[PDB]
Amino acid sequence: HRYRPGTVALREIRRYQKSTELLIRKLPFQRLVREIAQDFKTDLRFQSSAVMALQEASEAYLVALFEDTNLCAIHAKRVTIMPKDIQLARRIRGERA
Amino acid sequence: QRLVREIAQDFKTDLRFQSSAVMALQEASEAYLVALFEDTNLCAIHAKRVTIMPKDIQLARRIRGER
Amino acid sequence: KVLRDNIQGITKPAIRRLARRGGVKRISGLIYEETRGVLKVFLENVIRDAVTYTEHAKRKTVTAMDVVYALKRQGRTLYGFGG
Amino acid sequence: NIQGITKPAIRRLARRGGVKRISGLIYEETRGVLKVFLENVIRDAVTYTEHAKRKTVTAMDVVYALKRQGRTLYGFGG
Amino acid sequence: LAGNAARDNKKTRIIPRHLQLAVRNDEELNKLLGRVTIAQGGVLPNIQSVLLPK
DNA sequence: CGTAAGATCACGCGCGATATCAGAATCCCGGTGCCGAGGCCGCTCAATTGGTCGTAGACAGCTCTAGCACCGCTTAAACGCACGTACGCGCTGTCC
DNA sequence: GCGCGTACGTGCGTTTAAGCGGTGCTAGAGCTGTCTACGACCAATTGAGCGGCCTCGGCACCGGGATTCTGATATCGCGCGTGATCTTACG
Repeated sequence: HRYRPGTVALREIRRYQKSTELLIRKLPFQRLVREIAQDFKTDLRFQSSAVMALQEASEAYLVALFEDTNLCAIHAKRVTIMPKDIQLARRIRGERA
Repeated sequence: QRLVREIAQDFKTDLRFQSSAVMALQEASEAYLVALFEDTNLCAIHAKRVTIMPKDIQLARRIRGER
Repeated sequence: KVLRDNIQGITKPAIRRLARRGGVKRISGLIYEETRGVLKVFLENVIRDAVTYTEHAKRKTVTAMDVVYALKRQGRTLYGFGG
Repeated sequence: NIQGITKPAIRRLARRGGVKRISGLIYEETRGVLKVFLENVIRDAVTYTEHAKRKTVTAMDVVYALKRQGRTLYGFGG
Repeated sequence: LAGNAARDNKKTRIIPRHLQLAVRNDEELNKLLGRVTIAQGGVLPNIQSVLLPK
């Protein structure tokens, strides 16, 4: 049949919140990191452990940011996070100007 | 000053204060509160409202990482 | 002499004035007590830290430097009173 | 390159964050925030590496970079 | 607390997830580790009400 | 006697909760492999002790200065009420 | 977008404790002189943690079976609407 819109999302929330495995596949993330790093210095090497630490920190930060964003969107009587929500969150945090 | 004295009293009795210390405390308090109100107003605006309301303060303090 | 209910010394007009300096235009009635609570929390934390420093110092009087140290501890550094 | 952070991956992250409904422009905004965050952290990490006179960025350098930013990380020899 | 959690999850060796659970679930430890992200830690299960089905 | 209005029963239709199927979710359990965990043995390398020196710190005493307290005085600030008007809340249509 | 209820602003009136000044008392803060306890260090000693190398198993995996959960549907129930029968009133 069909699941009503908005149900499979709840299942996935239960699913992902119970595990801890990283959610971004490694290789694209690593290539992004190397691209970004290149702009500060040429011919640079990275310990895989360093890349893993970068990914850990980045994903944890993103999850926290989304938590705050969902909180904002709920406050705005909404259920769909929208860019303005992230902007408000970061602004209050003090990260964005 | 009276409020500060009371609060300190409950943390420890028989304390005296340099006036300058009280003034610094008041400055930091007013600055903190003004920033808090700024963030509250931001939240109020995001909620398509114009009157700041308590829940706005709680949201601001949550996002700030205050408890 | 005992001190009591000094939190209400933070009168409504004063909170309104602050909210004005914060850019607020229209103030809901319940905002005042919530603001009182927030101020009480913040003051409790700062005064706990400052009193701690004073205790270590073995002084019966709180010095501005104690306040400045406490504030810097809270990631809320203050200029204008030394340090 | 940056786009390699696939939209569904962003969805997965948000789900772990507790989000139920996601907008289109979100994905790109999240990409931007991630790019900035990485930029700051990697900048600091390189700086640390350079002062060490090493061509290989170490985990420890990442750790100090995160600690500077008030985003302390555990599990990599803190 | 981490061992407690691991027992609840019916495991014999403590893994990071257990540490994260013990830390975040406890109030005082969570406050202490206020600015710390634990590798392989995840988040505490939590769904906002309005998101729940009616 | 004959027609018109009102009450009550019978019958029909509409909205809500709750018995049923059914595909997807989730859990449990038999049997196997493994890489990590754990213990033992060597070996460096670290922790401890006899004993010395200046050094920091403690203590005691002399000086006194801002801290505190109270009184009178002055007045800007704080609190109560009429009202009406912008603001908040709730229902509804649309289509993104 | 529309409509309705109302929280609270300005303004007035009244009331009060917030600031200045004026005096008076004094607590502990601050700065000299005494006196003493202790931590770095060298020799020399001794022994513990780290790593290498063995060993063994808690748990992932597979596969299968058994137990639960939304989505759809239909019945019971309740409430609303209409026609038949009994009642009352008027003609």
